[PDB]
Amino acid sequence: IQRTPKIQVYSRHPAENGKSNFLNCYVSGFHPSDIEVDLLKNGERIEKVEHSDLSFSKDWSFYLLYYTEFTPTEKDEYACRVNHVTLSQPKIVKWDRDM
Amino acid sequence: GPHSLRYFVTAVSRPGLGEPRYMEVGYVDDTEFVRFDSDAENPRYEPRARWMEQEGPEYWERETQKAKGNEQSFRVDLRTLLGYYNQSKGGSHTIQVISGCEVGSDGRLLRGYQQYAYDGRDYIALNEDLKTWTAADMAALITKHKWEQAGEAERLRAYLEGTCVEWLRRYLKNGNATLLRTDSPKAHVTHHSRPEDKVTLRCWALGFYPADITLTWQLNGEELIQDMELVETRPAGDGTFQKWASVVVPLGKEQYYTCHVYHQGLPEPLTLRWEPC
Amino acid sequence: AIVNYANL
Repeated sequence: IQRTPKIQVYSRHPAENGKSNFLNCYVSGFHPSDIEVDLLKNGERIEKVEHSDLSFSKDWSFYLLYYTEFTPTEKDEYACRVNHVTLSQPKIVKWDRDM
Repeated sequence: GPHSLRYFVTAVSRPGLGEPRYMEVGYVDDTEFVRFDSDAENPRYEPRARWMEQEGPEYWERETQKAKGNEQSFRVDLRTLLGYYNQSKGGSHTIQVISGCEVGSDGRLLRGYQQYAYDGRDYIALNEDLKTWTAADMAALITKHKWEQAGEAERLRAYLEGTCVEWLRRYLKNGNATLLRTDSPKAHVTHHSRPEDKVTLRCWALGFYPADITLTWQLNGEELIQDMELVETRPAGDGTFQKWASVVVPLGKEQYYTCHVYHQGLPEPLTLRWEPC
Repeated sequence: AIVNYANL
């Protein structure tokens, strides 16, 4: 039985334009464990992206955190792109600073 | 107490690409403290918390060797399951196990765990009596029979009631951590205008640990207001967690809504509302 | 310290 990832994209701290912060993409509740995750800035893959080591939950689904340091501005658009065997197409989730 | 020591094990076959990926991760009180991963630069047991650096080289060597033995054993299991389920040699498959003990404040075992999954689905589990097995399907019935013959339940019970408990005691002493770690959430309400004289009230809880938490909105008091937006609890990335719950309310009525935050770190439940300006 | 697993 295969489970599609849940995805949240959000900042570590409340966003303030011009202030350094961390952008996270949390992927969880998926199975099997192989997964591809990119953080994007204005449609371009951010290269300095790190991720936590792979873990799993009591319901046997995996989860991990991808994250990068960034400095939000008014106009920069950020997103997370996820691919997994359960997805026909890569799933894109946009960052909304209020969420 | 109460405290727990648990191991989460993963073996993932990847035919055509080499031997299975094998991992063991240990948790004291839901905090990772040791990790083995066959895919690491050097496959060996590593401390994952500073207090574990105390353990000497013989510990690391012995646990690494067990991991290597376990790894070999799961390679065999992956093939066995292929036979049980009549699956092809070409597919990728996953075995997961959770093993460990939860002990009560009196230092006695509350529950022992030995639970297996195959491809993300329950396969077999040691019952609470620590004497009998629950097989999830006919394949697991084969395993159940083998283990009944080998007295596996009795071997595990000795591990869970004895060894596991004893190591937990040592690990707690290492960490100097007999009181559970907690960080209380800090909460606040944000205000977001919406079209046609409506308002989003979003109640945030930040910087809390562990992850377990409840947020509610109330009308006046005693309101279990149903249609909240809510996000799953999520890691902040610095070791703490975040969550929020929102309601949409009429402009000018924000002062009648109350957010409540329930968390084990708090001397008592937080109550808060939108603070105009 | 983790348990030594038996074969399935």
